[PDB]
Amino acid sequence: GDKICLGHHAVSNGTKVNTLTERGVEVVNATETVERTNIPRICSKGKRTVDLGQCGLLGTITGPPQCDQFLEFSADLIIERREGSDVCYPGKFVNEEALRQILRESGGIDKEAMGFTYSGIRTNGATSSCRRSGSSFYAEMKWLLSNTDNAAFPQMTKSYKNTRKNPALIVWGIHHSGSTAEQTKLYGSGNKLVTVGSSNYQQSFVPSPGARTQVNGQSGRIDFHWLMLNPNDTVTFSFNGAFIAPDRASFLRGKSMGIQSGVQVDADCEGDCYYSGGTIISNLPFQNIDSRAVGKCPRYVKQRSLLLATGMKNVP
Amino acid sequence: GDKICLGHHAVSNGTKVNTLTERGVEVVNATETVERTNIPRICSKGKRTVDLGQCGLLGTITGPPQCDQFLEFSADLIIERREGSDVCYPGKFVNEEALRQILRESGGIDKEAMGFTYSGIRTNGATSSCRRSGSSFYAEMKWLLSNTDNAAFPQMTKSYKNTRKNPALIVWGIHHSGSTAEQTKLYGSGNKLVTVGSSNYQQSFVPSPGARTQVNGQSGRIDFHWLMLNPNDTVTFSFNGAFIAPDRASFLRGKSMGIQSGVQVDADCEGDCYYSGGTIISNLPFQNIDSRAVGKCPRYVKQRSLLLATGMKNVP
Amino acid sequence: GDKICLGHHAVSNGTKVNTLTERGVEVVNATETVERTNIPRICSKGKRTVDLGQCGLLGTITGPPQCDQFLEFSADLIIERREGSDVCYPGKFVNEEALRQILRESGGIDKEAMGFTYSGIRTNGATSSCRRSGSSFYAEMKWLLSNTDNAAFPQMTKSYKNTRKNPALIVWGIHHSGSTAEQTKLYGSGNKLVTVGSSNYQQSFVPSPGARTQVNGQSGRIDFHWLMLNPNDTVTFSFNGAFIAPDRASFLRGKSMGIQSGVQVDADCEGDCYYSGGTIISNLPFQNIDSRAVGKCPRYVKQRSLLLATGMKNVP
Amino acid sequence: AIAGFIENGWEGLIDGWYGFRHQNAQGEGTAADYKSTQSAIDQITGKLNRLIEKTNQQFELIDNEFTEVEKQIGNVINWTRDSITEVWSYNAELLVAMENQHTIDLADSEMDKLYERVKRQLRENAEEDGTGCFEIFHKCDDDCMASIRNNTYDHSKYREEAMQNRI
Amino acid sequence: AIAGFIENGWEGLIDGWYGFRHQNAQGEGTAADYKSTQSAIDQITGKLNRLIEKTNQQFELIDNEFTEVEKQIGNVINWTRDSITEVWSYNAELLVAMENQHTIDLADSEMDKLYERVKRQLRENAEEDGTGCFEIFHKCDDDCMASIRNNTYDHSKYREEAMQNRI
Amino acid sequence: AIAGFIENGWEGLIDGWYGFRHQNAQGEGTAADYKSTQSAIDQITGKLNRLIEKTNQQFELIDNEFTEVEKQIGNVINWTRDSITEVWSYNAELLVAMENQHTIDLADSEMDKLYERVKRQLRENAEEDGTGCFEIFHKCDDDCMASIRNNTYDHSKYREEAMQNRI
Ligand SMILES: *[C@@H]1O[C@H](CO)[C@@H](O[C@@H]2O[C@H](CO)[C@@H](O[C@@H]3O[C@H](CO)[C@@H](O)[C@H](O)[C@@H]3O)[C@H](O)[C@H]2NC(C)=O)[C@H](O)[C@H]1NC(C)=O
Ligand SMILES: *[C@@H]1O[C@H](CO)[C@@H](O[C@@H]2O[C@H](CO)[C@@H](O[C@@H]3O[C@H](CO)[C@@H](O)[C@H](O)[C@@H]3O)[C@H](O)[C@H]2NC(C)=O)[C@H](O)[C@H]1NC(C)=O
Ligand SMILES: *[C@@H]1O[C@H](CO)[C@@H](O[C@@H]2O[C@H](CO)[C@@H](O[C@@H]3O[C@H](CO)[C@@H](O)[C@H](O)[C@@H]3O)[C@H](O)[C@H]2NC(C)=O)[C@H](O)[C@H]1NC(C)=O
Ligand SMILES: *[C@@H]1O[C@H](CO)[C@@H](O)[C@H](O)[C@H]1NC(C)=O
Ligand SMILES: *[C@@H]1O[C@H](CO)[C@@H](O)[C@H](O)[C@H]1NC(C)=O
Ligand SMILES: *[C@@H]1O[C@H](CO)[C@@H](O)[C@H](O)[C@H]1NC(C)=O
Ligand SMILES: *[C@@H]1O[C@H](CO)[C@@H](O)[C@H](O)[C@H]1NC(C)=O
Ligand SMILES: *[C@@H]1O[C@H](CO)[C@@H](O)[C@H](O)[C@H]1NC(C)=O
Repeated sequence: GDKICLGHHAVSNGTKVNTLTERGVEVVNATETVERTNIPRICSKGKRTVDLGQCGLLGTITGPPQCDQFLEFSADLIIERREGSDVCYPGKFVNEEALRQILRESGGIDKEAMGFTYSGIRTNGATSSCRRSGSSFYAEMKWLLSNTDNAAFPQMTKSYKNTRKNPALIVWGIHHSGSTAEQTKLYGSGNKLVTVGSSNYQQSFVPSPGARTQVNGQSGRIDFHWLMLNPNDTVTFSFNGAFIAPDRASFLRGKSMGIQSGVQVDADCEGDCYYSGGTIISNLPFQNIDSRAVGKCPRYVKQRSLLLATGMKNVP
Repeated sequence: GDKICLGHHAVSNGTKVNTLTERGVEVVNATETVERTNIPRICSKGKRTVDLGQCGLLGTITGPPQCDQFLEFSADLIIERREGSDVCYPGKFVNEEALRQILRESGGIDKEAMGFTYSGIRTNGATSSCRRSGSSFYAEMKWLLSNTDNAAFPQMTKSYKNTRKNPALIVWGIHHSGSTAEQTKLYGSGNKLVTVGSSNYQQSFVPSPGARTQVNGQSGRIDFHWLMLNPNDTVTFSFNGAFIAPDRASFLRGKSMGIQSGVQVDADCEGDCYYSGGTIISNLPFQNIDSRAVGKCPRYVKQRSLLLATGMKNVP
Repeated sequence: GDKICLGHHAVSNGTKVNTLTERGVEVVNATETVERTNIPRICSKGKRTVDLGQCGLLGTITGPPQCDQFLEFSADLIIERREGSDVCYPGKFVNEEALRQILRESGGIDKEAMGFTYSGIRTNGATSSCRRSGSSFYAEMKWLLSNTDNAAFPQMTKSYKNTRKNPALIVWGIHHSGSTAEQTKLYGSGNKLVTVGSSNYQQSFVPSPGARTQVNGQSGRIDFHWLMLNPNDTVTFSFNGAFIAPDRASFLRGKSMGIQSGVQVDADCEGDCYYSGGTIISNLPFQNIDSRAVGKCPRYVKQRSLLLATGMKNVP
Repeated sequence: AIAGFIENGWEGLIDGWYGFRHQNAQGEGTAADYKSTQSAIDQITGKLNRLIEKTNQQFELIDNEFTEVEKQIGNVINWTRDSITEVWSYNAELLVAMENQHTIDLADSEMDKLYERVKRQLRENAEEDGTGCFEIFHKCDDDCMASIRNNTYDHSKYREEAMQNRI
Repeated sequence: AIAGFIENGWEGLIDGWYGFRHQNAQGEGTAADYKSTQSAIDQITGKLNRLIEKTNQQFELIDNEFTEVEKQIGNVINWTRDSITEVWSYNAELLVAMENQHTIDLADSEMDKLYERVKRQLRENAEEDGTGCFEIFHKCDDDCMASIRNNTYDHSKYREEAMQNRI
Repeated sequence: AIAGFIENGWEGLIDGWYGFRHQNAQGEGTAADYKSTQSAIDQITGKLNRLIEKTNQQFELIDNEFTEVEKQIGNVINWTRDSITEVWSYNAELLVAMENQHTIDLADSEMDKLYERVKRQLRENAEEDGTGCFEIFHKCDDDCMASIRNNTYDHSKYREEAMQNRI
């Protein structure tokens, strides 16, 4: 008897997948859905890229020696590194991380002089912790001392209008001396106040002199503070010592992204999702590599693998 | 041969939809799932509604001139506007936004006198920045000066118990004068402290006098601070100048919602999901209008449109 | 005619469930998916468990009387209670909740002496608010007074290196006296500063003396502050009064979890998801008991019940 | 000449979703079938009731358009909100995709159920032509066509005759 | 008289999900079919294993019942948590709805598969009655009914006789 | 001896997903069927296009690996992120499970559709053997097997002969 049979294909090596109803049912074919594959490099093709290396991001605004190349840097992609430091003379920024988040998407910075000038004080405060050709200081700032040791410090006001169309990033410092003796040697006796107001912003600052742990030969510290000054607004600085004054305001250039990483740049490969270990190049919807990956990324998931079937049940 | 056929309907103009397996398969009918339609007005039917206009929300507690109508306002729906200002004499609240979030769901406020009285000082501090019929001040507060110019300022303590059953909102101010000369003209020489403790709360305040940018004729600033005083607890205010004292405590009435908007009220239409551009009236599960919409809302999504099929495949 | 019929089972009294297409279709059987069942006890079997009772968690670091049993406690599961208090002499921690979150997952604490010694001052500050056998103080701290009433307070520096391999938790206090008269009786005249620097951390402190509400007989307050001191780093304390000094640093033991609860421990039942009302023992994927439940938990959902079908349509 | 669902749909079937087209000596005719139509409509209406739900949860401003909140917390809020938007966007897309597949399949299935029902009431008195019709191997006047439609057709009445014409 | 799944279920089928009811001279009888029953049970058990999973992720307090955290961060936490609750509530609802539809359909499908299997082993020796039964056009004693159930029925043995009674 | 899909698959069918195995005097042969194959492939490819989408939303660092953010806000961020990870992990698992069920069923359904198509073009000239084949009750040479495959087989041509051999 003549007959015709209908059938479908099959193979000996089925791939196991999961369904609503069964774990490890075999299908003819399947494809991975969770990315595990990583390129151990920063794929920068098509993007202006700044590798800050020794230079801390916030340092680009104040300008310790490590950051000299980057005082007006310009970028699409910004890479911070572990060894980066924001300082030379010991100290830290208040609200540091917010400010980092601003600079990471800033496109870089452009610097304008604020035009302060000074009478009856010194301006060349310096220290062995910030060294270029011997003792020096933060490039974008001026360490104002009294005119001579112990001498009194003229009370002063200085202001600056932001005449541009974007907001201006303003930064200053409070010097906290290793002793009260050093505070007087530098700014003279009396207590010391520093007051800073725009219109949008009012705040105030007293130095806390006192012994601390010696960091880079230094027992003193510099508190850095900052604000955004709106277009046409003015910032005014009233003070009588312990003031580290800005020489230049900063302005944000455009748009960028910043990452933190421990691997080389590679301008020959292209990418859009990054993490500390490299770049994730992948069309898969999900990934199991790093939950803190940034850019335009597959969604991070707990599972190593989720196979998606791309053929029928295998019945061999 | 007689025959009977089974069939289904169809039309020439199918609607295209997406499925698990195919983009743009045609069906006989479909309905939108993502709301794009907006009523350019605040639909307030059935709700007591306060349009603060010129008056800043936080201003209802302190009472600059713009807020005179609203010192004891009462509402279900509260609308803030762009032009609203919390102040007359320049200054800002510390923790402002938290306090806004409290007032937005407060139902409004009811004001009780705290019953402070005063000896050997003045009470009628005033300024051209806060004007009613000529120079005046924040309605709910008292600007305490020294008796006579340069005169000394008696150290003082004043307290207030919350004898109600709900917590009481307490507010006070620190006056930061445009110079040290003005600070002495007002409260006399010497340094100046203001200390504020309930039991639940301890904090302290020094004025920072100094030049700032002139904001509506004023170089000075008033820092406003606040706390919640628990039922039966007492707040006590120790101070010797630069203190802007509360005359009245506030109490929250019930429940409300607050929005920020740029469009008219309309009591004739009804609604429950609002945003800056109007009200979203819709039974759809999703919307693509504004991610910050508030009330009881469809879920915000990225897509303009997601059609849901409401008939079969179209095979014409 | 002989015949054979195919059929399926059914019951009177089906269970109603929902589907994509229909509300309340009856099936032969179904099972709940949302947990509502609660064990009104903390199931601690297999876990070292500390019930802090009268003792506030942060109090384990400073050591008011209530916390004497727990100064070096050790645990897998830590239970806080409503009546717990961190203090004896009134006051609070700054950044309190962060510190609680650290101690809850700490495994408990181990205490090392910081080895401070003192010359030309007293050390036995005490108060009726902290009582053991009569007047006493925080066990882990030393209330430093001037050598005699009104007497001047030698300016001092004291430091401590963390020579262990983990970070050390350091705690100190600022005494805010009920008046300026009491501040002087205790530490003498003059203003008073306390400055605290590691390398990683710089901050400063002035006392605010002034009248406050009397809390357990006391008009004064103690501000507690803290930091993590990194391995090999030093913390240094410069100060001239109003300083409540640490005697011992703390170190975290291992891992734990902490809960807040109002019900008894039970070592005979076992569990891993807890809330204020008890323990939730359940294999169900979801729960409708408490949204703040912690541990390893079913996901909290709004609905009381979602039945999942475990048989076919019922057609009786 | 006349064809069924295996070929295509009927742009002219206007008072139903599913129906019958017959051909006999009295001519040609089309009638809608109510139960199968209503069954598909009820099922779709079920979905609508499920997906038109209005949320009962209220949300408030956490953010401010007029006076921006501090940057750190504002960025955390923005990231939280964006992540949530991803989730809802993915859910919405999936739901619609999934439901549409299901709506399509459900409607096919209802046509299927009607055809296999008719096949069974015709027993041995007809054959499948392969376009979704049956060749009936006997004379079926308008009343006999109506009895198939309202499910009263008795196959034994026409059997001996039909069985014969198939041989 | 007896009927099958197209009409309704069998409240009396007690030792299986799917089964056979027969009618012959020796009388009436009902037996469960093990493989189709167990296949539906295995499949449902598969779902249970998937949806009874216990999460391995641990969460800790971010908030405090006894001493409230600062308002701003407390509101942000509350909004984050509420948004997450919406998500899980929607997911839970959808999952159950979707799985129930699938459970129902799966069970139908298993009945379907059993019926179309039997139809095929009976070949030309029987006809569909339209309630889910077969009229067998020959005498089928208890042993012959048992051979259909355990899939050993040989249609050629009964063919010439059955073919004839259908004519 | 030859069998179809009801028993098992064909490890030897290499140039298609679905196919025909025939047996006649000229011998044995296997050919793939293009349309049913391509229909299943298109449908799967549809899923791939849907699930290979690349998100367009950008996310930035909210956190810092080198210098840890304050503990309170860091814990809130970590809890928010962990909750989100739960959601995506659950979604991913469900999606794949759900799609795989659907892929399996879809492929069965396409085999089903091909078999029931063939059954209908063979009309009264063949019978179902129960393994996925048809016993054809007439001589079908290589060309006649090819006409069934490309859907040109005219059943009336072979009817009178076939009808007879099955009676
Ligand atoms: C088993 O399944 C895999 C995955 O579905 C099959 O491989 C896939 O084959 C398609 C067919 O073209 C590939 O498409 C390609 O897309 C890229 C996207 O940019 C394009 O550049 C290529 O030109 C092409 O159009 C697809 O990417 C490929 N995927 C993978 C991961 O290999 C495979 O063929 C199947 N195996 C068998 C035996 O059927
Ligand atoms: C194509 O599909 C749409 C949407 O499914 C059909 O319109 C809908 O028809 C239903 C059936 O009555 C309407 O129900 C009504 O709801 C309102 C609102 O509460 C109620 O007040 C009415 O009494 C009634 O119950 C439904 O609203 C309506 N939806 C829309 C968006 O128009 C439409 O008729 C379909 N077109 C065809 C040709 O079938
Ligand atoms: C209707 O449905 C319920 C729920 O699906 C059926 O009860 C369930 O039956 C299974 C089968 O044994 C139980 O498995 C058990 O697991 C536990 C613990 O892992 C083990 O100790 C037991 O010995 C057993 O293997 C399952 O737990 C059980 N679930 C519940 C909530 O009771 C029920 O039997 C069905 N009813 C009818 C009338 O069919
Ligand atoms: C800002 O600019 C406008 C004109 O450009 C001027 O009228 C206004 O007074 C300015 N304000 C300040 C504070 O300079
Ligand atoms: C609060 O007031 C009540 C009077 O109702 C009083 O008995 C009690 O002493 C007060 N609270 C405290 C802690 O003293
Ligand atoms: C937060 O989001 C809005 C748009 O969603 C944007 O205009 C705003 O500046 C964002 N804020 C920050 C701090 O990035
Ligand atoms: C947060 O939620 C709880 C209940 O979910 C409520 O009791 C509490 O007051 C809320 N917190 C704030 C800060 O509004
Ligand atoms: C946040 O997460 C990372 C791992 O994701 C961990 O190393 C870090 O310590 C966490 N932060 C806190 C504050 O627990």
